[PDB]
Amino acid sequence: IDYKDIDTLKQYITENGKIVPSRITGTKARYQRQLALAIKQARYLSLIPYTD
Amino acid sequence: PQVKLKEGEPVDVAIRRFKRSCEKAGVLADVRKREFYEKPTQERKRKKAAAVKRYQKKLARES
Amino acid sequence: MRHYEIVLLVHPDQSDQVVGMVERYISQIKEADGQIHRLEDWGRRQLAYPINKIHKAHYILMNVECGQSTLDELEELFRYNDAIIRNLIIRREHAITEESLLAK
Amino acid sequence: ALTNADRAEIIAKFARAENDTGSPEVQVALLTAQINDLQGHFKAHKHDHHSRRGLIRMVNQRRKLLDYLNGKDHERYTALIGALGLRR
Amino acid sequence: TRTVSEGVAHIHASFNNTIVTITDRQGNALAWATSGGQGFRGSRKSTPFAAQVAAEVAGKAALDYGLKNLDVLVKGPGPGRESAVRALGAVGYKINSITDVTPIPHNGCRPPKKRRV
RNA sequence: AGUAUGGGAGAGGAUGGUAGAAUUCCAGGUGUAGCGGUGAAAUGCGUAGAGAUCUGGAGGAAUACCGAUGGCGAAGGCAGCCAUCUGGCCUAAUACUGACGCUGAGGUACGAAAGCAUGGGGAGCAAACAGGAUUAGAUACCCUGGUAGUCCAUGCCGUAAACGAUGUCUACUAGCCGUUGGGGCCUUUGAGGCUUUAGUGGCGCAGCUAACGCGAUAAGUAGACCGCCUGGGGAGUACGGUC
Repeated sequence: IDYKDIDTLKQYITENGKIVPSRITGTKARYQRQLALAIKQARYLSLIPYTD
Repeated sequence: PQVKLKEGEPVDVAIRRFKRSCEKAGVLADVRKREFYEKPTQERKRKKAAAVKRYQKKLARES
Repeated sequence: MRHYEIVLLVHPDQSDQVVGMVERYISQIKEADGQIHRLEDWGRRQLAYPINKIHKAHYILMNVECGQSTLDELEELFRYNDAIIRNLIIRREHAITEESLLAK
Repeated sequence: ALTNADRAEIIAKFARAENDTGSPEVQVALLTAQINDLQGHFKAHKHDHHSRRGLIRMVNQRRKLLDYLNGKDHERYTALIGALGLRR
Repeated sequence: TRTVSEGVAHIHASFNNTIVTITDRQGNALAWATSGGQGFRGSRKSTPFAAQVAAEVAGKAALDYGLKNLDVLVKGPGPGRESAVRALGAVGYKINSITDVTPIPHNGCRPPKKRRV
């Protein structure tokens, strides 16, 4: 997963803007690490908000 | 959060909905945690006990 | 000779100059060495949060390959340019040339 | 650092036979090249202890291989240390 | 003097006191009330009853400014938040939204030491 | 036991830059009697305008959610993002060397926190200290302030319940259920199921143990080398010596 797939990124973000734990979505650990990294990169690029 | 209102939504029902939203968000838990400083040893002990409890719960629910 | 992916945010008041910026950057990279494997322009996008009281900006993406001196001078130019409000540089393995998502 | 071409050059020079990558001469030459290469790194990053541990491991391995070669054959040992410039 | 139709209500609730402030949009204050002002001195400041009476006082004062629909923002833990927002509706105002906006650090400054009572 | 070639995971280390939330202070706009604190209070702050709220600046320190009985490291330890330099580990098959090994008295390297030296920095917290409470007394626990210190550069110090209270290496000895990084196989279209390997957990047969318990990550069955013990105090103390 890359930081450009904004729709799939929002698929794993709550309404507050926080990352969803892997327990809730059943994601694998290797995919979850990449997902969190891409989410932080998108936050820095300001494609998605930090809070809210 | 941002609990907006329908035309027919009463104030009490709105407040109950807002309480539910805040409880789901769990902001007050983080506020409580921020109040006093906890030693890393205490944090590690608490997390270890929590992990033991979670594994016991999983074992009980499986069998 | 390494591969890099670069994302640049440009002030919309200076979007009329983006052609000069990209032409001089790519010209410098090429005359030094290496090639440009992708150039992309996402347009004038809205920002999730304002930066320096600015609510929209122009997004340019470049997939390039070059050397250390070129990377240093690109850092130099990006830092002391004023239309560039934010940049991200990522080392990559293998060359990416395909039409990326969200480029449209 | 060192590249595949650099390593292949040393292997070809010091090889004792065809496809010989396990000989003490080859191993000692490779370790010597790596040790001489890392000296530049440890001049600018003097407080990098975690990597210095691996450097000492390289040094000790080179010493053990040299002692084994000296035990097996004195002439090869002298020729190798002369070619590589080691003091012992 | 000035006429305003819509405004914001800020509730600062703590473990010791609750403050209700009525402002217009853009953040200029109109009226404010507190438990200490309406008696309830000392330990009594934290009871929901003081919160409700203070909220009623604040709403009554704002009705002189003459606004009907307000947006409610709640900041802080402590009792009397729900009591305060209920009292604001009881004055006959129309609440347009109600949000939770307590600030949360991203692992910032060190908190004070724990109490050994 | 080691070497070459392909692939993989990681808060491993050092240097530099950079992003967002929050605390404090400063200037300003709105606005007016309290705020803060406790078991209850008081010290303290405020009518030369506090607290609340809105906008804009300065500075320092730490990285919410992800986050895990998870990961990496010899141990001490290591968490925002990016680049540069760099160590180790896992995995497949060939090829190569041909015992090149294990342990290790002296020795040497690293080694939390507190502390020391020289020069910087200083938001928050806070030994010493001051004031207010409680108490028969309070020197403390509670409250309001607050210096060193905590941070950075360069060195010293060499100690911790530095703990798995379990030295390092090797081989063998029922099973059942998890989890992390790989390899292979089988279903049949994509998600599953069997194996094998290196880590990390929970039960448990035999065996062992004073008992508690351990039980392929042994405290079982054996081998190689090192360290240490010999009733409780006096005492990790005195004298001598090294640093």
